[PDB]
Amino acid sequence: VVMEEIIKKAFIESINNIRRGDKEEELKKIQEKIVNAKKIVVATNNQKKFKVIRDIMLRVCNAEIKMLDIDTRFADLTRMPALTKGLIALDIEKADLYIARGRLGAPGSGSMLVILDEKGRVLTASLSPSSVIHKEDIEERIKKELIEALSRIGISI
Amino acid sequence: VVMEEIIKKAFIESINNIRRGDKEEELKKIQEKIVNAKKIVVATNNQKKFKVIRDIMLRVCNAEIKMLDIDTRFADLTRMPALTKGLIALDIEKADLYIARGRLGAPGSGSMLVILDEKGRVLTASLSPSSVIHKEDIEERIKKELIEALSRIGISI
Amino acid sequence: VVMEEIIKKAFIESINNIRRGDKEEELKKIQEKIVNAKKIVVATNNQKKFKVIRDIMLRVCNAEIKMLDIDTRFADLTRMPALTKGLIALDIEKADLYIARGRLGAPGSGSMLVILDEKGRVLTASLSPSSVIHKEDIEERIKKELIEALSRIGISI
Amino acid sequence: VVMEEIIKKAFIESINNIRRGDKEEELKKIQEKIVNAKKIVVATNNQKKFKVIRDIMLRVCNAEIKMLDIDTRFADLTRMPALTKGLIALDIEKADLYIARGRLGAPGSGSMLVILDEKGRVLTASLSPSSVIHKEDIEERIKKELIEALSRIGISI
Repeated sequence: VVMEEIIKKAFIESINNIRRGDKEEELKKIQEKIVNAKKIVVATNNQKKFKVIRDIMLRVCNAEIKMLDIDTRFADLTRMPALTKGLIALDIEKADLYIARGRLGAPGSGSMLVILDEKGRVLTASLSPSSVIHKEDIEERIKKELIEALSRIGISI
Repeated sequence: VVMEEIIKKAFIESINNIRRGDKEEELKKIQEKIVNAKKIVVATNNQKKFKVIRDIMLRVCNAEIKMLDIDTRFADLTRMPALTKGLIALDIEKADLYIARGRLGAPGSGSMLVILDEKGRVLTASLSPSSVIHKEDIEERIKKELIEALSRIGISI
Repeated sequence: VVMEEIIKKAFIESINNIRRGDKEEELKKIQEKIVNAKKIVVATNNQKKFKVIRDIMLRVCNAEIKMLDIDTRFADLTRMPALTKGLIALDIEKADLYIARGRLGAPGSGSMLVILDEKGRVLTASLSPSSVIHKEDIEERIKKELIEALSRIGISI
Repeated sequence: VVMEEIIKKAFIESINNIRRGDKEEELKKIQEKIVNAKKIVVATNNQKKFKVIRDIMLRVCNAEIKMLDIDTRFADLTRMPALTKGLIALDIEKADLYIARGRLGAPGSGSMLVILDEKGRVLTASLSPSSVIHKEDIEERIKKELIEALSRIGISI
């Protein structure tokens, strides 16, 4: 059924104080939105990071997958750069799925990879430690982030 | 040495396109804010969950630690409930540090634990799968959330 | 062209410092979005307030106009309640246009009427003082808010 | 009497449905914060725009009034540029009051002047039509915006 209807029931449950965790139908919908996506925009300009994300997502959906034409480094001026990058992509690209990776919050907070639907809803996300504290090959780090973000909502790669 | 001056310089690196990841100085400030915290507000009404968070943070700070007087279940109507709870606590309680736990994003997106400073900046966070995807005792999960949120920015428990 | 391309151009102008205020085409896009809207959701339960908003918007578009099924008073816990109400409506109802009215910001900040498109972009808005500073019949107040929000982007009813 | 405590009472009124518009005490607090402000930061680099805002605030308060070291035009990549500018200033400058002016929402949506307190709360704001809709010397526009923003919360120039 439609996402708006699934969310409506959840909002009502919360209003009437019977909300007890996520529902099965909610997780299937998130899975369905990701899986049945036809267009994905990855909010990055770095071609390496894009390859990894693209190669991964090509295994779970049959979608046209695109990189961002403009420099999103300016999202690092906002409080949560990763969401900002995703919303930037939402504003300049028509798509079913937006995947953005950048800093979590304040300088020093490390990185977030986030996945948004066509309305900018946060479907899933994953975090990584600061590179100051724990340096790692960025190809393996993104690979692990994407894997967690997908597996935590029931999609296994 | 004040946070504002460090973030400024980080913002300048992004503006002039020389920003290449987080800095050591940035990490120390975040560590300082959390470690030297004297007043902490936990944006929850669940006394169990508060107990776990309080006990953990007392191992890293000598701080007066308080729970929220009001029901934050209404935050679950927003796009990112966990963050909303923190900003609610920020709005009605004076404190050095704010810790909030709730839904990540949309229904089904699992849970987020966040730590905010006195200006609502995002210092660090952690994520967990929905109990639908992975069941777990909520006391051990929350303990795991806080420890990761602390450890990913270099704070040992 | 599509909204996504118009915004892309504007963003490019700001990044590369050729942006000098809004463009004429950008203005037409917002107007077109309001006029050709086929489904409108008013984020309220107040049927009185709904009447005024519905009747006015029927003067500018031939659209299905709907009221919110749920209580949006809990948005008043957020930093900007009116926007929150729009985003709540956006989450649980499929529509071309979302119109929300509520508190601007902090308690005392007065009221905001905001209009959002299907992706939650802010197309236009208008404000009113707290009834503390200037009392007014709420039906004329809202009618006044809506007309200005429409007139400020060049739409006369 | 402290702002967090008045907001708590307001939040409680909204939660248990006793909230009936803004209260007198709330507006006095916003007035105090603005009038008794000791440090004000204007989120701009434009000395003309800074002059007007500074000139105006000097008639209502005796405050140190400062301009931003960095260019906040990149806030135009976010969904609500004026607010983003305010939060950029909040992140990199210690102050009692933050005044930001920029675009309201999407391209074409016109301009917003907003005033934030030291925790990033929206105290008051004003809007202007796009310069496409009504041309005006920007010095008179900003002056009219600020004056509208102050009088609507009860502060006269």
